[PDB]
Amino acid sequence: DIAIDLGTANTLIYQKGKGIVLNEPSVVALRNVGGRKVVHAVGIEAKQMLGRTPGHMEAIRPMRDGVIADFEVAEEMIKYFIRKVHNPKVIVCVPSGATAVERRAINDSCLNAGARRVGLIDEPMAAAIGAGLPIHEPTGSMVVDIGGGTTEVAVLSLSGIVYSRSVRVGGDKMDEAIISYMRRHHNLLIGETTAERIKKEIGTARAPEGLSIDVKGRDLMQGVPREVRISEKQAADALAEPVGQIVEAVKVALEATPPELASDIADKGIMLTGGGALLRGLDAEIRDHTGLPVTVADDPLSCVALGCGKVLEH
Ligand SMILES: Nc1ncnc2c1ncn2[C@@H]1O[C@H](COP(=O)(O)OP(=O)(O)NP(=O)(O)O)[C@@H](O)[C@H]1O
Ligand SMILES: [Mg+2]
Repeated sequence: DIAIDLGTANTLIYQKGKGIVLNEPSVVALRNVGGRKVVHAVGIEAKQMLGRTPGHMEAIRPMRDGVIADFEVAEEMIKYFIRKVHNPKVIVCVPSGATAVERRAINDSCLNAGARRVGLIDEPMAAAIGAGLPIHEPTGSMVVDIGGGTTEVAVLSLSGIVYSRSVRVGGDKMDEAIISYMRRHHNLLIGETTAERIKKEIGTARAPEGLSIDVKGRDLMQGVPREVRISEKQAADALAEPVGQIVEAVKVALEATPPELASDIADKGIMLTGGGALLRGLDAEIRDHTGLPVTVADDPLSCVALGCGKVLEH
């Protein structure tokens, strides 16, 4: 009786008639204890451990690039979360491009985690539903859902997918571009938590030098902590490659769209969902390159889960 948005960054569970009852980082901490590995923390508590664990301890993200990588740890993650909210029927989101291998792994791990039955829903369909798009109508709707692992672009109509594609670019690749930028341009080593803070605070899809923030890491030359100031322009330059990928995926989708649906999209524009939809200026950038209106869904982190939930209610 539940819907699971199983994401690289965040897992949400919608329960029938209750709405979203769990919203937690997709993180599992394991603790070494006599050669054996026990689950130590899952969720919010484990996320705060990333880049900060002592020797006996490991913080893991078992979902990468939109799909299950480490199946044993993902199963423990799903079990933990399903237990926390309580045999149910489950529907789970999956990237539209997920291969047959990747889909069977979600299915098996949910079955292994407790599910009686499992249905898979394509992420951009869920995202569109949850962002309030009229996906059941004979009209073209286009959604772009930018997560931590993948960016999903789709055109939907009549309760189905007209076009869809998953590209392996999103928030994680953005963080990695920022880490690489700090190393190459400032000879400073920063971690994933600092990179994500940069991205959220001054990260943007188009150069303005603009605002700035101070971050800390390890100075590579001196081997001591050092504080560096980074500007919106530098963050813009670091993010230019992944942002350009997302934009090209949108253009590719538009070229594949049947002309009457293209006509519909010209009116309605494009809807952005997912945590990556909050990247400053991403809406304007897509607008510039396509000619179309671009709207950011309200609370885009939760569109997929609300979409899966509405399916549960019908
Ligand atoms: N304000 C922000 N600006 C830029 N990026 C953001 C912002 N807020 C969150 N993010 C990113 O959004 C991502 C999380 O979004 P989310 O939609 O939950 O992805 P997901 O479902 O967990 N991953 P996926 O499996 O690829 O769909 C992370 O990479 C965040 O860093
Ligand atoms: Mg997602």
